[PDB]
Amino acid sequence: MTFSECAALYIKAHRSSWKNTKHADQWTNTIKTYCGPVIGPLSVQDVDTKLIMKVLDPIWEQKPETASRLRGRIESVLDWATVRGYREGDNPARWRGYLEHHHHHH
Repeated sequence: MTFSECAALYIKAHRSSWKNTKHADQWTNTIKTYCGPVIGPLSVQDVDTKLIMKVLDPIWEQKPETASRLRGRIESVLDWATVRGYREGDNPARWRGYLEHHHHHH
């Protein structure tokens, strides 16, 4: 199972909740484009924090908003994948405190 496959499975398992509308497309398209050439054909179980940070860091420069939004999508997919049994454990995109020291929030 690759990340691209598992992501699509998350989407399918929520298709009923997502119409027919292009929201499901937007999920697929964004992931296929941003995460595709990197962790797409990689196993959803072998997805590591290093791999995710490699993708997001460049994105902060151009589209910090998109990086923030994409991170949330990755969390939701990997969480689902863990429940479904495609990786187990916890998520590398969880983050115990990102943007910490500099901003974070509270």
